[PDB]
Amino acid sequence: KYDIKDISLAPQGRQEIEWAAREMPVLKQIRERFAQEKPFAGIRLVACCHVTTETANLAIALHAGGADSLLIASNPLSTQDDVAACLVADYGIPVYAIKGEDNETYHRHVQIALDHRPNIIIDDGSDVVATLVQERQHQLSDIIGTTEETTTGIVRLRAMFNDGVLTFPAMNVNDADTKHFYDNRYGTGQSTLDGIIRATNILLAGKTIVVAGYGWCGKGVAMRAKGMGADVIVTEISPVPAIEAAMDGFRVMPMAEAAHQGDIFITVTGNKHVIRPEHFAVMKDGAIVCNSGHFDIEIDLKSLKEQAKEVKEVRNFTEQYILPNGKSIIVIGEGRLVNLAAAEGHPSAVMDMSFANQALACEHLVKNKGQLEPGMHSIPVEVDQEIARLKLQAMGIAIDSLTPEQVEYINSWASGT
Amino acid sequence: KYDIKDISLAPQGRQEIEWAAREMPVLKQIRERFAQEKPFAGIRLVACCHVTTETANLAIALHAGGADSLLIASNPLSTQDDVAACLVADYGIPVYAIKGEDNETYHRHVQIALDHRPNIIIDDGSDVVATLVQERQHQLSDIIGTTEETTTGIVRLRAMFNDGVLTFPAMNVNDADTKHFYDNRYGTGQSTLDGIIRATNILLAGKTIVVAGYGWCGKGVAMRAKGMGADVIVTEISPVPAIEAAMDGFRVMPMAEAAHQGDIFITVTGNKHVIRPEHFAVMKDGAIVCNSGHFDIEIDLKSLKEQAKEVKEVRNFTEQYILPNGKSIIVIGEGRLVNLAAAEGHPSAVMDMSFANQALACEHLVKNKGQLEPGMHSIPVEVDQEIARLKLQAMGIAIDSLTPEQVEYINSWASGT
Amino acid sequence: KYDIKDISLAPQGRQEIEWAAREMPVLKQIRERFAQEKPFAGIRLVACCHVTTETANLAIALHAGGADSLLIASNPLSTQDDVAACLVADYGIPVYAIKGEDNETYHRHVQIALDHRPNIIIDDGSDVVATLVQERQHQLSDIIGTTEETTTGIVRLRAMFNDGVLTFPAMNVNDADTKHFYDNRYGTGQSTLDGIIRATNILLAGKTIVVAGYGWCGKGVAMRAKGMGADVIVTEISPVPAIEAAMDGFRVMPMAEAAHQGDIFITVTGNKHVIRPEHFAVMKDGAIVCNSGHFDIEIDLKSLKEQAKEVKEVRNFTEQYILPNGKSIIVIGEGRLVNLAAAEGHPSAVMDMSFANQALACEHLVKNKGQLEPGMHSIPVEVDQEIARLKLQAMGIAIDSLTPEQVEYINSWA
Amino acid sequence: KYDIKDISLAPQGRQEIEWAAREMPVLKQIRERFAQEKPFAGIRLVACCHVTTETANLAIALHAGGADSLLIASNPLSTQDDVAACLVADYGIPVYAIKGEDNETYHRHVQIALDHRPNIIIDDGSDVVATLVQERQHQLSDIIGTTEETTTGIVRLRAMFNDGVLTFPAMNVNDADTKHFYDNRYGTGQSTLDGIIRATNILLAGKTIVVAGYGWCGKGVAMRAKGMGADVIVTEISPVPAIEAAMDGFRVMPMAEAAHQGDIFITVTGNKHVIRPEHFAVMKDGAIVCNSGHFDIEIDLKSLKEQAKEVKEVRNFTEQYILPNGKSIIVIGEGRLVNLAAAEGHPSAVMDMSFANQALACEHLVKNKGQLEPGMHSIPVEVDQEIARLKLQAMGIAIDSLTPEQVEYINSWA
Ligand SMILES: NC(=O)c1ccc[n+]([C@@H]2O[C@H](COP(=O)([O-])OP(=O)(O)OC[C@H]3O[C@@H](n4cnc5c(N)ncnc54)[C@H](O)[C@@H]3O)[C@@H](O)[C@H]2O)c1
Ligand SMILES: NC(=O)c1ccc[n+]([C@@H]2O[C@H](COP(=O)([O-])OP(=O)(O)OC[C@H]3O[C@@H](n4cnc5c(N)ncnc54)[C@H](O)[C@@H]3O)[C@@H](O)[C@H]2O)c1
Ligand SMILES: NC(=O)c1ccc[n+]([C@@H]2O[C@H](COP(=O)([O-])OP(=O)(O)OC[C@H]3O[C@@H](n4cnc5c(N)ncnc54)[C@H](O)[C@@H]3O)[C@@H](O)[C@H]2O)c1
Ligand SMILES: NC(=O)c1ccc[n+]([C@@H]2O[C@H](COP(=O)([O-])OP(=O)(O)OC[C@H]3O[C@@H](n4cnc5c(N)ncnc54)[C@H](O)[C@@H]3O)[C@@H](O)[C@H]2O)c1
Ligand SMILES: Nc1ncnc2c1ncn2[C@@H]1O[C@H](CO)[C@@H](O)[C@H]1O
Ligand SMILES: Nc1ncnc2c1ncn2[C@@H]1O[C@H](CO)[C@@H](O)[C@H]1O
Ligand SMILES: Nc1ncnc2c1ncn2[C@@H]1O[C@H](CO)[C@@H](O)[C@H]1O
Ligand SMILES: Nc1ncnc2c1ncn2[C@@H]1O[C@H](CO)[C@@H](O)[C@H]1O
Ligand SMILES: [Cl-]
Ligand SMILES: [Cl-]
Ligand SMILES: [Cl-]
Ligand SMILES: [Cl-]
Ligand SMILES: [Rb+]
Ligand SMILES: [Rb+]
Ligand SMILES: [Rb+]
Ligand SMILES: [Rb+]
Ligand SMILES: [Rb+]
Ligand SMILES: [Rb+]
Ligand SMILES: [Rb+]
Ligand SMILES: [Rb+]
Repeated sequence: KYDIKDISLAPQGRQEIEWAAREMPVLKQIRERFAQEKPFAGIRLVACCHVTTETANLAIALHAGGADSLLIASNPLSTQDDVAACLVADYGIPVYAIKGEDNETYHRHVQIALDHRPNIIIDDGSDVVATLVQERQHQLSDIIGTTEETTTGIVRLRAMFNDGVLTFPAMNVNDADTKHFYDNRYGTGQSTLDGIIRATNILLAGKTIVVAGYGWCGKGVAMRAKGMGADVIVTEISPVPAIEAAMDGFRVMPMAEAAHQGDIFITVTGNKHVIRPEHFAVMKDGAIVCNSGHFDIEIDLKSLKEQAKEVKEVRNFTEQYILPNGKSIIVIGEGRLVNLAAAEGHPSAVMDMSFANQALACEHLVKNKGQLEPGMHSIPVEVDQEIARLKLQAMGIAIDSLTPEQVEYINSWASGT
Repeated sequence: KYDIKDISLAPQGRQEIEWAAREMPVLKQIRERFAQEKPFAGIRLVACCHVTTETANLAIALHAGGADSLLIASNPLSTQDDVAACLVADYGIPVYAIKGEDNETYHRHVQIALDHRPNIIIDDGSDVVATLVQERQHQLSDIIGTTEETTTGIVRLRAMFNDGVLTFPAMNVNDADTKHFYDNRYGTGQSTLDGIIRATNILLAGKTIVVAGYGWCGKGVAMRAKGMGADVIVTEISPVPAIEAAMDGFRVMPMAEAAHQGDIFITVTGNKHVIRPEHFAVMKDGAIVCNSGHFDIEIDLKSLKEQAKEVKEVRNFTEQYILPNGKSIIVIGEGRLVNLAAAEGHPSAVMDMSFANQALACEHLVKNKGQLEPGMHSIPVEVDQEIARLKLQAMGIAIDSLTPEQVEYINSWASGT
Repeated sequence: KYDIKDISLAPQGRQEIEWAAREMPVLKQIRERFAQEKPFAGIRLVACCHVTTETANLAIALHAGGADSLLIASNPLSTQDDVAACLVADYGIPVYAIKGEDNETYHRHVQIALDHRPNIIIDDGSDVVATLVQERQHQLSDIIGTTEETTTGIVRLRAMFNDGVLTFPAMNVNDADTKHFYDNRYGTGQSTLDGIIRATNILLAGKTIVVAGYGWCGKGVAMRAKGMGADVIVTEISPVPAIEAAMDGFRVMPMAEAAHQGDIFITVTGNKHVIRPEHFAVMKDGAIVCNSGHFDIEIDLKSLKEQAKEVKEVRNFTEQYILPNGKSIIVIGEGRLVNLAAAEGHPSAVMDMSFANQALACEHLVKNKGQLEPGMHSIPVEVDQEIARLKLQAMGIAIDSLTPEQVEYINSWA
Repeated sequence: KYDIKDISLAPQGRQEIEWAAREMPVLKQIRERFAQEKPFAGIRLVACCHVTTETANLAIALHAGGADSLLIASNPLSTQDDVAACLVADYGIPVYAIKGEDNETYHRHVQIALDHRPNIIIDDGSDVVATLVQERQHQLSDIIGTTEETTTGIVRLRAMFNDGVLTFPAMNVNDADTKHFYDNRYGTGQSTLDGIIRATNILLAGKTIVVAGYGWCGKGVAMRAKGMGADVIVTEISPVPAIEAAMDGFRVMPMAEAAHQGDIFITVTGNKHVIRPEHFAVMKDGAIVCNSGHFDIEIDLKSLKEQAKEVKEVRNFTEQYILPNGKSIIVIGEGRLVNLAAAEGHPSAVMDMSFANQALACEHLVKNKGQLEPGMHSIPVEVDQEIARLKLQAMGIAIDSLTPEQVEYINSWA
């Protein structure tokens, strides 16, 4: 069984997946080894991911390794229906994912996924792992381990750990060097603006753009907003990233001060209610708000809907809320990750490395079953470094190597004058 | 006793030190607390640092804390003679440092410094700590601990540790967030180009600039070279920084390929012989080479002097080597850190944080004497974070703070859908 | 009446036109003056433009001015069918424009437009004016004047003038300060990369991108490619813009040297066959070629078709040509204007100033009928400056004004 | 004979002049043609320029051309004393220029220069030409023509023309493509920040920097300030450059709003009193003000002096004004050209093209004696283009050339 929009989209989905593969050579090399070695023979796997052409290439690599996989959507609005159709029709992979599905459907998919009795859970935001631990304690004996794709899910796993309920190994994929140094920064930077421009066709040049958060994602978004000619305001809660943002040329201020000035607001904090009613109240007429953090809770949309006297779709992915004072607030993507909701997410070039990490993390869990302590686990350095070497080579870039004389110099300490 | 160029420069040096203090408010606040609390009462201290207006403000803060300090130069060419005169004449601090001193003099200063029988050694490159361990094993009982300012010295300390001879605590100042995130990146970026432009008055726009190394320093130099209109080539030995440099818009290649194309070469690798005779051989006529890593050994200057049939000073800090084929290679600063040799080093704004870390690391060593294991020690997070908070405040920048509702959200794991 | 795809798209086109109008405040003010003063009463007008939400707002303003207008597509791939439906159904403006129309349909539409016997012709690339001068010498008595939107069209008019056949006033809209300083530069800079990304979802960071031409468009394309993390090569034929590109941090080289290195090629020259058979042969496997200058002839696609053993459609707006050695060349938008073929063209903020220039140029032609010398006329300085003043004000930006003593000091020399 | 600081500096000045010549290949080629053709034989010439290693290379080229030249300083703070020594001692060129000379010495030098009875005057800011027109109406019969190096001077000449006293040809060197596209933009962009950093060693990253003016100089200053990590505010009086600055990512606002926010203020307007008493009163404690336009009058330093209770010299080229409330305002270079007062002026790469224009303009004036209309003359296009071609070639950059079919296609319109 499966639950998708339209099985007839599989031929289009097959073509989209092959296009995306053009820039996933590291994952393709992993798939080919998996086809030989079958690391997941006999393993049941659940993946809660954005159902995109990039996720399909990861699902196909796990299929080649022998995994009995079931895929559900990580977000109601990021699903690519033609991809879902292709995975069902061409690979026989159960997919429960419909673009635009409601909340009841999403939760029912999570339940169907746990009924698959997975041994490995690939999660993106930790919804499925949190549901497992809260509602399916009786299933924990099935678990070899889990993996977590994104920053928000890592925070949830720490909270699970500190609550004493992370009773199995969980691979921190997000914090691998070849994941958040490129995916979170360069990918979010391009695809966030992609989603905004597809939604609105607004000229970014000459606009004031407010980026909440200056971590890996915020650095990318601010960098690319600036590259497209915007005046960039950064907000923060920590002084180290705040100083960095100033020395990168951006204006740093509290959100209450930014709210008067922004034309476009982008949240990338991983936090709740970063943009609040006290902020909507002072925004310019026609201000655009959107979110590129994992959950929409970064913008208090519930309060906006309550205050507004009217909402209407004015363009694809674009809603205009009209406030009782007659001013309007424009929301893109209903507050969901704008790159995936209004565009196609990150280019496959960065997802190659992110999903290479996912594939090898799953292999790590199986090859080390019964030898990993419960709790969080970093990607092994050798694996992280090998992904980077292979990606650099596939990009056609050559670099230098240390000579034996340089190796000797590093190990020396008496010399230097 | 002391060993300086000219005591009569103290009035000029006093004015230079006060100017530099305009942007060192975090260190000034530390000095004022030190004046009250006298943490270094009865402590003998040796500092091997670049004798600059920034180092003077740190020396004055240690003096206010009661330290019996002696200062020697970290590099023969970075000394500011008027600063040396002021510290001797106005504070009575022994300074052994002459701009342009030869190697015999430098080594004799190191010996005089160890004869001071220090309890704390502040080192910049680890020369004095390596000399202590190799030649003064009988003095180790004096040592409360040491600190290390820069990346090259950290590498030496690891080699000492792995050789089993790091038998005392050593504070890793360089790797504090408020040190290498700003000093190594934003400071080196501006002051490296400062030194090059003061030496030559070359238009950087339209030149090809080759940056060897894409760590904290290389990121800054490349960023600012690009900001000044240069075509930037990056060389590397590791794939993670190499990919970053490409996604930042720079051309990544092996040095053998870069050597044909560069107009200006800047080494910031911390490594030996990054630019070798096989590279000089193919450089454009008039190519400029310089170094911003701690030691000049990054450029094989010994071989260049041997091949050249002639050398002459053509401008301040600027030497033209003429090769037997009649082509010329231009060397700035005799291969020594070009920012300090041809200009004035980093602006005091970043050295405020670097030397705030130095001052509190020394206080940490004394307040925890007899409770630190031998080996390397990171700056405590609370200290690192407090420097950043105080610097952000002194820069006049305000940011947000987490509400209790957001704190609750972070500690929650069942919520998120 | 009209020739369009589906009139049932009119309500969607209306919503799209209204969305675009949000950032066309200057043209809005012009439309409202036009509806009162009716400067185009009794005037027939043909517009040959990209049939976009921005052109619609222009057509709506001319219609408010009394103009009996007829619109045809400047390019078969840039037409927005919902916009064509809205203009016909909501405004009664005849539109001859179907997205994807073939060449015969295009040329038929141009003949239908000339049968309107226009007094004013707004052109984009000069196709209709050249046809008029060539085939309809008897209709020149109708012509009060024409306008030309784009750089390629200005060059063709210059050739028309030098040939001695430019026997009427033509307003050079493209060279207005408030046109090519912004439209050609910032407009093309964003919308060109927009089209590439919508076609391919390729990561620009880390790629070598080759920009042919460093005029207004190339400056904009190179600036935004750099801002998205790309390594930028520029090619040129003139030394002055070539030195600018180097001092802007870009590599400058002949296209034959760049052909071995680029991952993405963008032509913005206005000239013919800038990317040539001998470049395709040495390109990297999977290199992308696209064009942002007015006509697709910037790329020698005919040669690529005969060099390739196979061509497949692999993504929207994207063709993969496979050469006998198995290497691929990717073409976006069949070589037509990549911003308008694979995306939506310039954001309406810049089209506000370009189309304010069109509207006031048409007013200029009518208010000066029988008084203008034949040939090309630049936009009047006061018109151009007042557009900039209205736009800056609409952007919410305030600037300074000289004091009486500062004005005095300018006019002193002692 | 001459009036200089110390002739014993000649050998050091020679080494400095030779170093600068390395990146003046175009002027080198001109000098070598001049030494053969001797276009200035029997011609007397006055040059009022910044006495730098770059101006020396110009003077050396004119001397090779047979010119009987006399050089005086354009600005008391920009003079390089070793260069003045080398020109006198090694070339026998009379130089009247001492770094730090007072106002009376400057005006005396200008009178000495006019007593040379020059046939050609090379000016920078138009001080000597205006004095000639004002006080030496009897000497106009000597004048074959003059040249003007900088934007401020072109404005003064326009006022001279409109007043009716520009009774001779003046070559507009500043507006040559190969002059203000590079000198004014990339030259001032680097050398202005160079002067600030040499004066203060302040970190630019993290600072708000206010650039008054977004012409060629302001574009360059803003571009490089941004590249060094600064938050850039731009002020303007014209909407067209104001919209450019916004679309370049900069904040645009009136100077009175910027005065509360800037850490560093840079004036590049050519106008009088752009930073005013009411701005000083609201500036942040320790704000830095400096000027990069030709004259120091861009900043109302007289008002600052009367608002301050105290002034101290705290660094080279740096004054600290302390206001009654204890807040400080920092002035660099006494408000004179910060790049030339606190550093060395433009790198010689761009002065190569500016001074190639000077040299060929002087040749133009002499080769066209008695044939030129009175008034201002632009640099001839072929001169300007050939300078760009020689410079690009000297930079080692190769570009493309149109093929015969591409030339054909330009000239077709059908
Ligand atoms: N849309 C995408 O494709 C995509 C990709 C990767 C990650 N993400 C998501 O983006 C979010 C950010 O991830 P990251 O890797 O940048 O995290 P990060 O830990 O590197 O950075 C988050 C930053 O936000 C700051 N911050 C926290 N609360 C804030 C507040 N109230 N106001 C302002 N700043 C605040 C923190 O100080 C920190 O610097 C997460 O939800 C992550 O899951 C999205
Ligand atoms: N001049 C200054 O004021 C200043 C300031 C801080 C540090 N430094 C010095 O600069 C140097 C670099 O410090 P950092 O903090 O950037 O170190 P880092 O560890 O952050 O980076 C060094 C980088 O160089 C690369 N590398 C090593 N050998 C290489 C080689 N042969 N070719 C190319 N790349 C190579 C490494 O892969 C790494 O990415 C050190 O000597 C440090 O002491 C100088
Ligand atoms: N797609 C769009 O939305 C859009 C917008 C505006 C203009 N355009 C088109 O873009 C083209 C260029 O317009 P522009 O305003 O930048 O023109 P321009 O005259 O300002 O600049 C064109 C540049 O191309 C250079 N060039 C010419 N032939 C060349 C060749 N063979 N190789 C390399 N460089 C060459 C020229 O020297 C010049 O610098 C025109 O066809 C114009 O109609 C398109
Ligand atoms: N220091 C140097 O080496 C150097 C080099 C070249 C030119 N200059 C000088 O720089 C100045 C400017 O030259 P340019 O070529 O950029 O001139 P420009 O004519 O191209 O630009 C000047 C700009 O300043 C603006 N402006 C005028 N008054 C203003 C005011 N009160 N407030 C704000 N903006 C105002 C104008 O609108 C214009 O955009 C001149 O004095 C020129 O002589 C100095
Ligand atoms: N194209 C994509 N396909 C799948 N996952 C994606 C894509 N773009 C972004 N993501 C992932 O979504 C996560 C946020 O939910 C990020 O960690 C990122 O890796
Ligand atoms: N102005 C300066 N004064 C003192 N030390 C400096 C200065 N500029 C750079 N340094 C230091 O020199 C070290 C390299 O030897 C760097 O770690 C850096 O912190
Ligand atoms: N959205 C758009 N609507 C109409 N014309 C456009 C649009 N984007 C670009 N153009 C115009 O198309 C011309 C190229 O033929 C450019 O001169 C430009 O003004
Ligand atoms: N190094 C220099 N030598 C001579 N003139 C210079 C130099 N730097 C800038 N200038 C000139 O000074 C003028 C300003 O008066 C500018 O037009 C510029 O051409
Ligand atoms: Cl592998
Ligand atoms: Cl403290
Ligand atoms: Cl109007
Ligand atoms: Cl010549
Ligand atoms: Rb896709
Ligand atoms: Rb409501
Ligand atoms: Rb060593
Ligand atoms: Rb100093
Ligand atoms: Rb030798
Ligand atoms: Rb949570
Ligand atoms: Rb549109
Ligand atoms: Rb010089």
